[PDB]
Amino acid sequence: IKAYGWAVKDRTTGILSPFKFSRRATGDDDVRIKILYCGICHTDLASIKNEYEFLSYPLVPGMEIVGIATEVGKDVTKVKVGEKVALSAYCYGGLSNETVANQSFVLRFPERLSPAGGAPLLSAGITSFSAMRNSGIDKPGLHVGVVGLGGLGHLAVKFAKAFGLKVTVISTTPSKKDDAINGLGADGFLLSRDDEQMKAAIGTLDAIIDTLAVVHPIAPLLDLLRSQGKFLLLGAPSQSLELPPIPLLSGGKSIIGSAAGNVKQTQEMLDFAAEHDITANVEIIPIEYINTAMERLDKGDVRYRFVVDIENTLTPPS
Amino acid sequence: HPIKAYGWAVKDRTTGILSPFKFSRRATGDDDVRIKILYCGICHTDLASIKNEYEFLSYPLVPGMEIVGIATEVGKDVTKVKVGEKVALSAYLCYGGLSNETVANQSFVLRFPERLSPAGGAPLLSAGITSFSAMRNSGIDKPGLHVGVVGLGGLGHLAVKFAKAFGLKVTVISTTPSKKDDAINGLGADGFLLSRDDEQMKAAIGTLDAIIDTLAVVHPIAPLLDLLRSQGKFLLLGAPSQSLELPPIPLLSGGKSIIGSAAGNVKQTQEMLDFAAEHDITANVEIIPIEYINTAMERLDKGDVRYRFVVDIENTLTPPSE
Repeated sequence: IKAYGWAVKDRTTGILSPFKFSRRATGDDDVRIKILYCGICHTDLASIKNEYEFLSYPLVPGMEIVGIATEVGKDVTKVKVGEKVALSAYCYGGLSNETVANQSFVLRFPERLSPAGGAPLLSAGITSFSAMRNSGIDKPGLHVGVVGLGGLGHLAVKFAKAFGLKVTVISTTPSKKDDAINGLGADGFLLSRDDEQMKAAIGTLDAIIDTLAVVHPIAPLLDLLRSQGKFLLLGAPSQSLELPPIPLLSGGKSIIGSAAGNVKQTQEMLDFAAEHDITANVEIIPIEYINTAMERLDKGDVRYRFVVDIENTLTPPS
Repeated sequence: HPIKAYGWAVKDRTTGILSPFKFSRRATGDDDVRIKILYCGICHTDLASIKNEYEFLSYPLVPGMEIVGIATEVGKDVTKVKVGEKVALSAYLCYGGLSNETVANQSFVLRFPERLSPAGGAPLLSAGITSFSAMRNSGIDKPGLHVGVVGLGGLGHLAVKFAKAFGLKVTVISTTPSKKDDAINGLGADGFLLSRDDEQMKAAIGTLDAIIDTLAVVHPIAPLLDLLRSQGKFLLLGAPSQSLELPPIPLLSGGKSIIGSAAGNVKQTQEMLDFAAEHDITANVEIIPIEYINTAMERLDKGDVRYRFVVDIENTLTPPSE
């Protein structure tokens, strides 16, 4: 029933510190999950940045949880104790020694994937996978643009390439050209701040995958879309964006929200990622580094994912 | 003192059939590391030994050289490795990896990177290091160079991944048209050349800075040499059983060279492993149970795997009846 982790005790500071708490006992349909790794996504950074008003005073962040089933209720049939499992994010998150969830919320973590590199698949991976699949951008030949080479974006590139798409990375960090092209497999690299290159790419893209969490302008991006092209909104900005009616109507173009859910689809994504050997490029960090990573994350100073090592790094205060 | 062990061995070199086998290993010396084997990759050298192509091999033969495991005992003088650490074995240095455990001098034992899958990471220890070291030793690691990879198998598909992470432009030369999508979209190759397309072959003459030949069967190298620019390098990485036909004219007139692999240097192997960790490079593997090993061998002889068999020894190896 007892548990421990790292928590933000003061919403104004956002600083994480050790916290002990207690968890519900394993019910008849629940699954015991020993947490080995938890990925750090933007939602965690935002919650630490005091951007979610509905937050509870002690905040344990982390949504990309890969773990080991170590106990199951009597009615749990799919999951077995000892199995490497991961939790789709549908009270206390993943920066803890263990968690408990209804068996329906647990997915089997594929044999062939690293649990550390595979953990950001459970939020970033399914988001990219679901958006591309639901919107029918999975077809070999399509030219797609990925806006923002962050955590979500760099995974979007890998899924897009494994779908057989041509991928252009649209970013504001010129130093990332080699990572995008050689490290992630992108076919092209477009500098957002180069209107000359930008104007050359007008009407070239079948679809755009927007992973940014800042407001930014979408009108210059929409102009990169061919007629009837699709603009996939995957990032969740705190503010809202300014839809320019003129560029959208003229062009038959559409903006589609990311229904990145459907835990059954999440399992399909995991099996897809297993077949194509897709994981995130990860930086495994100790929990005592979490606050430094938070400031590195806010400044984009990471190579596309922080993953906290619950395995060897959470030490038990009590 | 000596520790009993079990695995699968070829008891009759003439048939090449593997079956359960009991044996014994030396006790842990002061510099040794006992390793519980989790995964063993299957390489071509394993297939060749099973096909009885090495006359100097002693039998019963337990094959397998791409070993990832957990250290379970260390000698008193061993400080680098600690019990419980995920480790990997150098292929350089009687009974191989298709067994429940092995023991090795600490100098041959490598730290297995946190970020790599132990199953997908196991072929790095023979196929990975071969590609990595050959590219590094011969100076084909420079962003911009155009390299061709001959043969999209276990070695070849890893060569492409390392080449792309080095920043090279990579053309895959194959005789399997169905492999075009994996090569270009799945592995990141910039082009796919059909060896048997005289139009494509003649169009690529003199375009390649280097060639990485991974094939293990006998084949002609003259048309491949012709794809090389002047002073180009032909890296021979596969080990055919028969000998190859060196055409003197294409080589001499081109100033071209054929370079052997020498994929060793455990220090280089750790460099490769850390490199593979930073760039998230693993093999595309098919995890199989040990009792499937004979069927996997015959699939392997025909190249019917995408792209590496890895035996789940941890969960699948049981002792002979006992």
